[PDB]
Amino acid sequence: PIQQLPMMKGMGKDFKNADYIDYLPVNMLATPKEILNSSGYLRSFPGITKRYDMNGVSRGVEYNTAQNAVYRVCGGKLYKGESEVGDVAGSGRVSMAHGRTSQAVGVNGQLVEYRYDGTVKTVSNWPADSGFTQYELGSVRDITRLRGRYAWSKDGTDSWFITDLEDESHPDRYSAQYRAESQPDGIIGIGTWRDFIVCFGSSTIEYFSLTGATTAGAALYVAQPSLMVQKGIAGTYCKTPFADSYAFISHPATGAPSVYIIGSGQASPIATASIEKIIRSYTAEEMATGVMETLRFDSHELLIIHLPRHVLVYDASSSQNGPQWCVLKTGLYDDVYRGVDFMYEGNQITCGDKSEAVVGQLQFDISSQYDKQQEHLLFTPLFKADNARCFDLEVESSTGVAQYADRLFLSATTDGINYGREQMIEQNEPFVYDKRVLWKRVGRIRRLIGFKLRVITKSPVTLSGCQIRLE
Amino acid sequence: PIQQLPMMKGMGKDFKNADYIDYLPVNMLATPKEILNSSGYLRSFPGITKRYDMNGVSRGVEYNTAQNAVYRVCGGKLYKGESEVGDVAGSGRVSMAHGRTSQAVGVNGQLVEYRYDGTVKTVSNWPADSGFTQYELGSVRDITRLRGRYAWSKDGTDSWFITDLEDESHPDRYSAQYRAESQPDGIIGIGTWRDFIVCFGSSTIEYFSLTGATTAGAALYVAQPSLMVQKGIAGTYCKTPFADSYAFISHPATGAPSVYIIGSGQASPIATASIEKIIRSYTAEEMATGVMETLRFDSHELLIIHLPRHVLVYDASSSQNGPQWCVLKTGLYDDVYRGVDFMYEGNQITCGDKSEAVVGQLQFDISSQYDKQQEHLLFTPLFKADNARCFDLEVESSTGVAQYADRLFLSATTDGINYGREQMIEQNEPFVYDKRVLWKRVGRIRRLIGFKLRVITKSPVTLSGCQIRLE
Amino acid sequence: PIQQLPMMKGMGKDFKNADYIDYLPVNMLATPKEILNSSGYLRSFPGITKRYDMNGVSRGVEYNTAQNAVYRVCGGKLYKGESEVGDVAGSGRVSMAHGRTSQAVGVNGQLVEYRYDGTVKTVSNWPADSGFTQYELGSVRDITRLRGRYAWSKDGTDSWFITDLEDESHPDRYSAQYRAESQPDGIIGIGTWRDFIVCFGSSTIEYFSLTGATTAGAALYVAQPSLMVQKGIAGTYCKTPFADSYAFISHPATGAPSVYIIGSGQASPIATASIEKIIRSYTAEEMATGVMETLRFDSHELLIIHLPRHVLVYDASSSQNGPQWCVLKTGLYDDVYRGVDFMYEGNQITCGDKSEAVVGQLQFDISSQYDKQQEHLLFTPLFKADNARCFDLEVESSTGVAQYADRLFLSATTDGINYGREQMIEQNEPFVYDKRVLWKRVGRIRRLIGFKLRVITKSPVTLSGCQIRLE
Amino acid sequence: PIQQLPMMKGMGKDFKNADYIDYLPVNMLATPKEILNSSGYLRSFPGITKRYDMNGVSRGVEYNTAQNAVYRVCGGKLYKGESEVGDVAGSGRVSMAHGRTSQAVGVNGQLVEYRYDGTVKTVSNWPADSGFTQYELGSVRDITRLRGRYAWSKDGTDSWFITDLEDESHPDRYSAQYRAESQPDGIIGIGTWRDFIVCFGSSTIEYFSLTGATTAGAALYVAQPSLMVQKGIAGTYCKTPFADSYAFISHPATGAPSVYIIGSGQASPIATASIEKIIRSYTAEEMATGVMETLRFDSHELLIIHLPRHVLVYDASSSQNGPQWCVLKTGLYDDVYRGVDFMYEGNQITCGDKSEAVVGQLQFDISSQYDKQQEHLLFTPLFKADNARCFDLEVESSTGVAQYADRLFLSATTDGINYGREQMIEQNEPFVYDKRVLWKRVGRIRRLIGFKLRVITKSPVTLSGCQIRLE
Repeated sequence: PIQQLPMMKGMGKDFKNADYIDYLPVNMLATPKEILNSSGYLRSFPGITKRYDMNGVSRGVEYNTAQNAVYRVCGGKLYKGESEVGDVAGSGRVSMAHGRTSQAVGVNGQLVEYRYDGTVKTVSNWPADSGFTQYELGSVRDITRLRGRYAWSKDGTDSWFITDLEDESHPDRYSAQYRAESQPDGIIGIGTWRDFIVCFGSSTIEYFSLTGATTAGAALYVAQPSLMVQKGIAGTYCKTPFADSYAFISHPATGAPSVYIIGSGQASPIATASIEKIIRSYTAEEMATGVMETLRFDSHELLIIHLPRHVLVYDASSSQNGPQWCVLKTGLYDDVYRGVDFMYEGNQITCGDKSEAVVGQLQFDISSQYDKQQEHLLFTPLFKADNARCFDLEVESSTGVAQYADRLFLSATTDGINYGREQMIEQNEPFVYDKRVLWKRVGRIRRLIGFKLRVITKSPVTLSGCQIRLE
Repeated sequence: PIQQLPMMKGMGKDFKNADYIDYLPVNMLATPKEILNSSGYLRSFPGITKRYDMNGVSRGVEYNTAQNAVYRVCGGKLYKGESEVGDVAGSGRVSMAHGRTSQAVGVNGQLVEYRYDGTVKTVSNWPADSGFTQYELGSVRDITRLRGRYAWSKDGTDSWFITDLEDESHPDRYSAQYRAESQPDGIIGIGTWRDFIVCFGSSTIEYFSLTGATTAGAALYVAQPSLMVQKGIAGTYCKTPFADSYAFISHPATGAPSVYIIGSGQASPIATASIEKIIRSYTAEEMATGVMETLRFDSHELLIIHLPRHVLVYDASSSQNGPQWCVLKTGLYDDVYRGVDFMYEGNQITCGDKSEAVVGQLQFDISSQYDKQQEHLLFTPLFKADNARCFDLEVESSTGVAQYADRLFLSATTDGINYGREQMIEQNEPFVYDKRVLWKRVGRIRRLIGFKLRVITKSPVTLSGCQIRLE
Repeated sequence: PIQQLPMMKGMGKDFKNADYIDYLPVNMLATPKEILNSSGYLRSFPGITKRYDMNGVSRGVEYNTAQNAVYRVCGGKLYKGESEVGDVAGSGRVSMAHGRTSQAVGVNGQLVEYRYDGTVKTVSNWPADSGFTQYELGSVRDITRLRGRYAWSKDGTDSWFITDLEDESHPDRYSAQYRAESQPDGIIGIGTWRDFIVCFGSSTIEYFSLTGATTAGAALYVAQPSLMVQKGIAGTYCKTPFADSYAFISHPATGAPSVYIIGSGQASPIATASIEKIIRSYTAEEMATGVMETLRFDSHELLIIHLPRHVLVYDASSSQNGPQWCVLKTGLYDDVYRGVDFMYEGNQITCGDKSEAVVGQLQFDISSQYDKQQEHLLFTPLFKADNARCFDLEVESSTGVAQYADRLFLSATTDGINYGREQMIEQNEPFVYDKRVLWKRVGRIRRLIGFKLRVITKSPVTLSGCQIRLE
Repeated sequence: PIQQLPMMKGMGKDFKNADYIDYLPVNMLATPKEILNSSGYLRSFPGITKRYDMNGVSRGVEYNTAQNAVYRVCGGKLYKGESEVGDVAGSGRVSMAHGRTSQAVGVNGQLVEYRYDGTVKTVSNWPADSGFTQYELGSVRDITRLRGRYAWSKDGTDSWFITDLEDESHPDRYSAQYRAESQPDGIIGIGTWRDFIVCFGSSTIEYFSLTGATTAGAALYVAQPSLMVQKGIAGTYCKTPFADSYAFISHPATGAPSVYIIGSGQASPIATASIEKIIRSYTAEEMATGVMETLRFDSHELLIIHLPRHVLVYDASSSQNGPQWCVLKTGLYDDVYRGVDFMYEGNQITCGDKSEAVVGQLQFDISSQYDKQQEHLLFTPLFKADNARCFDLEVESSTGVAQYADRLFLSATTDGINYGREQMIEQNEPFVYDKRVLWKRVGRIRRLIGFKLRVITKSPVTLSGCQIRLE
């Protein structure tokens, strides 16, 4: 009796409250693909190699379509590709946008626009000598671009302003200010969906479209409430354009936070119970500091969430059985993944660094992050096999590329929390394309059994078809 | 052969009229998840531990997003989070709402607005010195906030008034009064769905939307009869926003009451026959005093209904086989649950109280309510097993987190009403994570059998995979 | 135990990064059709036979529906059918359009019209002697014709222009210039979908429809934000009208490139993981030069993509079990397919070339390309058949038509990368319609096996129903 | 083992290029009906009996609904029923339409209207004396009727004209000219769908609807952009209203030709690979002259296509397993079918002729065509049954009506191209209604086998339930 044991998502116990949680694979992505008796394998997340040296840590990224180039806010500078372009003050995540003639950064309550010629302007109210209207331009929270205009949200005042058409450095001459107003308050995030300006408050999401009215003083944008979503975002960067709408993290004004994808007037959950427990473990502070990103490679459509202790990745392409949430980490003791600000340009994916003044290029035939080996985990769900002796635990591993004959630590838990001794069995060998990763004699299963299957490598780990002989 | 006994929802006979009623789990919530040969388990409701001491029993709660904090009315005082920020009259349940400028409370037929600057105002007619209209303001029943306007309902006269845009303490200058008028009577409750003011009468629910009219005296709301729901609500607090619309308890004006949810112009019942009987056991009084509310955590989307003698919790996330109701109680003798007015703030769910001037914070590690142990029940449906001779009653109980090796009273019934002897079996023990809760020799089924499985603990109870060996 | 081995798509490993990839048939198209316990066969791509001598390598092709002919810009000359009708500058791929009065070619930023009466004009601004507007006509990127207007995109400036209705040599008198305006940049290509002008930038695709305005100065086209797709195309020639919309290769401005088909406001991916890896192997240069075409014959709806080192054909009529991709090549050492710019005229399909000044006509009873024998490759997915001996490896081939008894090399791999001994079996014989191609004794699968099944011929190859006896 | 062999569609090989092709039944229609263990039978196409003697071969047919009679243009005269009502000069197929006052024929580039009072008029420009508009009424290609107006096209110009409402012999006084205009060219055919004038060009099909405008000079018809099909037609007679939309043969401008049905802005292919190969067997000419028509009898929904060498019938009522194409022919040696221009009147279906100056009436109780015996084929798909030793080939035939005991040539192929020895089994008998057509001993299958089952009679042939015994 040969039984296949899935490894795309484990199952275990929480020793702090005795609940049943899922074990998420670490540094691995599930690729659904019929290889041999498997219908899907697991691939190690690609490794990072140093590419450029920047001024400091990474603070923002954006693919400027106008110049067809990637802009990075790394430290106290601003970069077009490799070359520095300007100086940016501040010490954290800064919003980014770009238009026909400039690249704008929202930072320090300011909208600072670096023009391609070399001059740096700042958004300010029109000079008083003009007869043009004046507004209380407070602190800039989030900026975005639509139809040749910069749209930015005032810090916690439910109001957003659009810049002038023929002067991006000043608001519109006559009508520039708009209110969401279908709510008590909140303007935490701003973005552009398709042709609507989307304003994510707390417990509300609003859509604004152009009126087309040309008379002076008339409002150009009109709120569309037929698209109103009754849920807000946790922080300014807890929003992202994922598939055809926005994936966001919900705000505690509407119950426990979760991860959602905007539909058509409604938001649908993406998080699982374990993911929601992970999110609830954070406070509203350090919940508001979370970041969200996307990648697209090898038909992998990944959405990443960075939180001060966990980097979670949700693969939209491998969730036919339910959401497939994996974890990313650096080192061997659950540190936070250093990669952040992933942008694909040319034919390479590049990322910033959370701790060092470098920029890496996410190479594929390795698994080490900046020449440092990493740790991969693959947990098997618990199952009841009372009084069953087990033998011949096999895993089909794609071998051949390795700088060393890397081993694997196999161990088995009998309660879901506590694991037994780790046996070392080789799973890769340099230029050996047939390896047969196998353990002959596993023990007897008293009540429960689950397997850990840990790997430490500098090389890619491809694993599929974990099978067991239960007799 | 082995047979798996469901525990989420049992069967029994009601001896008042010899009917077939349902037995609902007490203090247990059904969490649907494939653990091992189970596809779902049952977990104790999180315990309540003391957080704050207040002036009296809770009377109303809201999440002021303008001040991003939980506002609570305990006793005669008003609290913004923890600190007292006002005083409230009366002793019954009060309505709550909030806006940019103030936090409004509906109490004693008045709309009392506590402004954030420290001034307490009350909604009243404009002074006769104005050139503005005088409306016949009656007693305020329910209030809501929308688009920077407080909308309140006159007492039992079908009429509802909206406040003025720039003076919130007075009705609108020219058009502040509106009527349902597709009805003989009823303004029992008022709410805001998406941007529609929703007026719940008895035997009707009406939707009003902003007209956009600008001329003086023109109506600022128009009824949308395409969305009318032909069913009312029993009391003023017999409705809450559940999924994307409201869930309410229907009025005796449209047949026997039960729990409904607005669809799109229609209502779909949620209560099963047993919940319907429980509701029918109350008069129109003690039903108009019911208080509904919502809660959400770990994907659990609970709708909680407090009546004078019951607390019924409907889990929408685990209703794949039909509506899943459970009973919440305090003590060992079906005394009504003490927690009330749950709101999620920061990263914790805080709840008021019904009998003492305390506020608790819903700890998940424990199951005791203010250091008091609680009785948990789990009934198994009756089945016909003539001459079966059962053996090996097993339950997979998640153990490990406990303060004492708490036991479990297992008992069996043969007619569905009276239960036999209770045997104590250790269902848990501190710091052991492999227990095998099991009773070897169950009796012989003559005609019918059912099981009770009662637990009294200060620690969480997690039960799954109930099975028997029927031979 | 007779087992059937699918041929339409094999499986192997990429030894560079040790990841599982698909193996696609070389010069073989899968036709789904019930034949003999198979339901589908594999037929070689039609051969190319000399038709015409042209000026040089082909640069563009179109079907003049006005003249009911085929216009081919080969080398520096322009040919209507076989006879030269004009002279063309430049050396790269040129845009082509045609109308009731002329045939326009976009080349070197110019819109040169060759009219049917023997006159050559160039699109240019109106003479200043008139009062008609002078636009900033820059460099023409890509051109099209719709509703009696030549519309062309200005290179690198997000703007496009339409010619006048009464003189195709000049832009419109008053309203000739339009802008996408929903994007910081990108005007990579233009086209006509049904009656909309489609503008493909990077990260956006916009649709314009005629307003019907009559007065001067009013815009004659308005955008359609309802039909806009949030995805750009990589290159100017990376789009082709496939089924009822355009299939295109996306832009690095939206992540990794891949092949899409437009639906209604969204693009449905068509490439698989192996195709995406193949595309990513190129850079933005050598990606912006990929040329896409559409063929149609014998219920085959092919989409052909020419890249510097890959000619990938997607068969939309045989993609029931997932996308069906194959590869076309010339020679025996993975050189690129030489045919390009396929067009159906009369009852024959003609093709240009990439290396010689020739034009061929795609005969159906040969597989040779210009009297040169070609290499045809099939593949079988790896399967795990431990300790199993293979016998009677039989393949069904429709023989009879050949000028030689062509042989077939059969070989097997045990790891997916390195293939072993190649045995030659006579797979065809002239004027013999019953051959029974099979290999009696195959070896013993220790762990894995996969078969190569390579054919070199100057005659058509048909194969289906590969089966083994596994015992 | 008794195996049932389908007969409605065989399989074989094409010895020209060794490709698998369908074998379509000849002179046989597949009627889906549960007879007995068969669920469908095959009935010979009804024979033609002489009805009338006319001037020459038929050049047109129509059902004048105003006159309630069939108008046939045969030879050099126009016939109403069996009577002569005018002269038409020409040789090719003519277009026909009719109205309250006339029967119009498009012939020799002229719209000749034969009025029911006996006067022959011709559509031409208004006499110059009146102030009405003068148009460039060139040659006439396709004509039709709508709302009492004759609509015809101009040869190879994209323009088409409607006649005046009151004087049909002249175009409309003020607005009579319109253009398809959404295409470089193509006005190949005209027709009327429901209230829309349909213009089928090459590469586009356009729909025009009445505006109802009243002021002089205002356009009466406006294009409908939502109903446009991006597919052309090959010839002017390669279209016909089939069920509720148009059936047509595509043009070379949009790929290889195939048979399509108009949906809603899209065309759904109806031809198979074999039919498409047959279609490209012809040139652009010899396909421009194909004539499509429709037949409706016995719940049979036939779409008939006449070409120089084929007559293909697609039955839409018997296409539950894909398209059901069959072939009609005259004589015994693939001579093309002689019947043409079918029209049902009274209780009889009447057809003209392709070679003779006669008209027949499709008698159902015979299969002879003008008292000439006809040949019916019924091929069976190839199947592999290596070493089968088949016996007991039984065909269920409905006998009884015949003038002679017509026999049956049964033969078997072993390679799909070449058929072997033919045996004569007596298939019918006069007034014997219970026959059991059966052949006891059939051979031993080496690799492949298929059957021919050819019949030559003058009486109807009904064959169903072909079964064999394999052992």
